[PDB]
Amino acid sequence: ATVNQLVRKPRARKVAKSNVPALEACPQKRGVCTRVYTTTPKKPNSALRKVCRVRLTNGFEVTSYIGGEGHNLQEHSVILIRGGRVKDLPGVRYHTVRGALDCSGVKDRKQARSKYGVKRPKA
Amino acid sequence: MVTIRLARHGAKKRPFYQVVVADSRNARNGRFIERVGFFNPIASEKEEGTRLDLDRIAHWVGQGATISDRVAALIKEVNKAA
Amino acid sequence: KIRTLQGRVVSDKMEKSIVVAIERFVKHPIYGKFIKRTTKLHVHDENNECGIGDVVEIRECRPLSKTKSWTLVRVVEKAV
Amino acid sequence: SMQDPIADMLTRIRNGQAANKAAVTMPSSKLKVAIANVLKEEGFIEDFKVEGDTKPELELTLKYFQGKAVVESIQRVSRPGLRIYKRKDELPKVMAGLGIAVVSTSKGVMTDRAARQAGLGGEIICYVA
Amino acid sequence: ARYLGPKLKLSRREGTDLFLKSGVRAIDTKCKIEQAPGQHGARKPRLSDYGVQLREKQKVRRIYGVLERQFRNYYKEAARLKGNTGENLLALLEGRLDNVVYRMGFGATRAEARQLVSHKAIMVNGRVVNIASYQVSPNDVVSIREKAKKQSRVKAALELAEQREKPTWLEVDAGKMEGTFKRKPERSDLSADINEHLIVELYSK
Amino acid sequence: ELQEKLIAVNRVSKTVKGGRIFSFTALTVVGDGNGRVGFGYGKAREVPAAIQKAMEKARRNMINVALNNGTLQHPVKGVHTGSRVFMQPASEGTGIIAGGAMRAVLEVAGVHNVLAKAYGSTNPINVVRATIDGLENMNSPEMVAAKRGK
RNA sequence: UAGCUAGUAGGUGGGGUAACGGCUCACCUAGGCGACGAUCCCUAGCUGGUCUGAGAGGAUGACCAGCCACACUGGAACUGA
RNA sequence: CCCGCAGAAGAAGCACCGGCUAACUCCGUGCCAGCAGCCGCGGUAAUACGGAGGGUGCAAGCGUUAAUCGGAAUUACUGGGCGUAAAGCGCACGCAGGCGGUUUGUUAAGUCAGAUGUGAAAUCCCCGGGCUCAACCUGGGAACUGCAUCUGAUACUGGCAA
Repeated sequence: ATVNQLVRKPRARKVAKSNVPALEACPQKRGVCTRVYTTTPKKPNSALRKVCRVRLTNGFEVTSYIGGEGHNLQEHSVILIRGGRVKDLPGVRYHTVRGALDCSGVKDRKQARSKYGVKRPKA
Repeated sequence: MVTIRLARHGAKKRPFYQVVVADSRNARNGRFIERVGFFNPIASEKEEGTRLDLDRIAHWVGQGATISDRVAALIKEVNKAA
Repeated sequence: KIRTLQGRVVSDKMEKSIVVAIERFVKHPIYGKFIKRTTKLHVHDENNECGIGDVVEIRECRPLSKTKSWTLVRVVEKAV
Repeated sequence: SMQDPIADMLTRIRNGQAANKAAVTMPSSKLKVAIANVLKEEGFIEDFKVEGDTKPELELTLKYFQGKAVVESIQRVSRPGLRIYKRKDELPKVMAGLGIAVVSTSKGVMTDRAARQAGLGGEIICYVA
Repeated sequence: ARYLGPKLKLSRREGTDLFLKSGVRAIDTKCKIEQAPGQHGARKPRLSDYGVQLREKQKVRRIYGVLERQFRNYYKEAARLKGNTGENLLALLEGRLDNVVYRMGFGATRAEARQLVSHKAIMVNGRVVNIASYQVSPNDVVSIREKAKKQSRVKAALELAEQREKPTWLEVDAGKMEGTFKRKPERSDLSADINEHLIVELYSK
Repeated sequence: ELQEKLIAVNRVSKTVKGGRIFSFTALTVVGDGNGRVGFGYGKAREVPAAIQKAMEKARRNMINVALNNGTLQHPVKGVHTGSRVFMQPASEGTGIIAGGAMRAVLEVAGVHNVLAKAYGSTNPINVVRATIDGLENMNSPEMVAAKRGK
């Protein structure tokens, strides 16, 4: 704080590391989804949350949430993980992109349709 | 060899040439010793289209600089005044 | 004239040469405090007249060894 | 120990204005009489008087306009820990011109208006607001 | 890239006539103005501070028919120009070619003027300008070409030019169907009810 | 020509014998549009009684400000409790660009185009109190020249 | 990461280069660097600039332009201005 | 680029609507299905979930994700703190370092003023010009906050002498 003390040793704010080690800080990665689960949340909430566990293309084995009502994932099903924490489940840090490699769009959906991988219904 | 030559700088399908003095083995739009005028082959039919510093050109040709065919054509165009 | 510097002899013991500390007094770029700052230089002198603790002026010349591109002009202020 | 007698002077004037003191004495020097002459000239103090022979004592008769005090905020800028030397372009105006800043220029101790008019910067001693 | 929808709906959310259907008749009479901008339009909004700033910006864009990136660029240009940024912003919106064609009475609305400008029916200084956002300089002559002169629209539009207030910074003359943008409009020469400090403060957050 | 506007309403509580009891506090600022700024706090059991006590206290306890043409004069810093507040005259620096609860007092104060930036705490009850203190100890070139002779 | 350095630091003489120079060799001296951070370790092409910022700064250095380095990997010279 | 032809004819999505944050109701579900940036919604009349109607914001785009700066005065040089919130070494002595009462003379290193050389061009900024406008291109200037040298000033700081 004294200016001599800063000449001797300057200020230094820490690095504030990343929530998502999707390495290189890439927007999506792809993985193999080693298994598929349902997992109970933390205390104020209760549900069964549909969550896969994925061997990414960079080596990391990370678990990942599966959005929307109902999926078609089973154990090999190469998916595109996204980045984004589900706070209610302890330790999922990622999401799966619905409407991507082996992850179909959400069936019978009409609103917020782009974020669930669903094409525009012809009418 | 130092060369007084044109160097293309405008947009696509719309060139603006700047006449510079470069060491001749540089790139065209690269390193130059000094720029000495310009040449717009369009500009519009208004006033100039081309101005070109004849004193510095005469200095460099006094030093030993060569002149490309366009710069020679422009000096033959702007002779002393016109 | 020539550009020269002034400094003091920091050590002596080498065979027709000397080493001189220069004190430049420069403002800190962020903090705005004028801070002393040295520059040690290996300086040549023929016949090694200046001892330790002196003050000597010094000019730049051709290389005379590794680093050593500096040679004295005038020894002042030798007082022990 | 005393290492900044100028900031000591300005401290005497802040704490004299704050205590409704009529006048302020201190040890005197050439720089304090220069600053005090600038303050009298710009209207922040009423008068000064240097007495004594072997130990001079500067005395500033302070001003109070209404019940309020005239010297609203006097600050020391170029302290010994960190000295501040401005050019004629970097030379600041205090309270958007309503308040002088005493700069020590080579021509003498002046204000910011007077030294920006004289065309020369220097060492900015104190903001008087 | 332009609005293409119900216009009087936009004029009804703002609560104020935005001159979006100037046309044949008088004051609205079939708008249900103020009453219902949607299904729950009978509700008073109790609008926020962001809501009043936003809603002022939307009032101005929906008047002059400008979208957001273009408006935002007008704010950057009005900011960098010397003077008063609200007044500079209205001076940039009033120099638009479709606006100057509307002010001269060549179009009934600003969309009709924008279609006259768009369909190569308007020259400035004897050169045809196809562009809605051409920035008309002072002492310019903007006129209608020989094609699309004596078409019905413009005649009718000049018929409803006399019902309005005849702007001071123009030479409106409808005989030859040519006009002269003489000077930049003063802030006191236009509209009196738009609060441009709200849109300065909207973009400055 | 009174130009009143409310900044903050809150629900405070008391915790008596049988459960809690919930009261509402308003915080308003009035001002004519040419100096003359006041704030009032006021607290009551319902919201319209709270705002009415706040306006009624704010119409009295109103302070003069020495404005410039339409704005401040010199940059001024006002502090109150934990809430430190800067202001800068912004000689036609268009639009009032201040924080929340400072935009309002500067709006009804009659100033139009200053630059602000509140620091520290930014509790609305103390960020005014740090704008009036601020606008109160901002003095004009005919007051400084009155003080110091000329 | 607190000690590092024996062609190492300097001198004399010989050689070498287009050119000064431990550049190289013989001999002599015992220096030199280092807490104003040497040495070691991790990372990294550098700059004009770019992005953000009221500013001071913070991040970055894709295109465009200046400089350096590399040309499968390790080394070497030949020709030649 | 200009002119002529035929006909509105070939040409509108995406996110959001509990608060922050502009924009609301009905129906289905009933701690489920699911949502979520934070606060948190959902255990039967859910403006927060899914659909519909309606609206809001942007628009040939619109959202999500990753990354940077901002907000963050939450590394504070400008511009923070330390009795009790994190923070005064258990207390001293003291080297290197930082700072140093007062007067006169000299120097002029810091400091200040001017000049010169340089700080490539482009880029940013300003005043203009050309592409129908704009983006874009471009003329002239300003700027490049720097460094070096020379000429001065000597109030403050430093050196030296008393």
